[PDB]
Amino acid sequence: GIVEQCCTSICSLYQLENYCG
Amino acid sequence: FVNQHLCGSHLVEALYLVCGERGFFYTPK
Repeated sequence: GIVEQCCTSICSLYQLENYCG
Repeated sequence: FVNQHLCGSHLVEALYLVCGERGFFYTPK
């Protein structure tokens, strides 16, 4: 999920936009 | 500001800024 990709590892704009509506 | 470790409320704040009017879903699991 988002925590494993953006909190326990370094986030990216691509990853964040995966969760927009 | 998004290429760092973002945890807790900081991650949710990042989604808010990036997604804007599109909204977002936050699922820490």
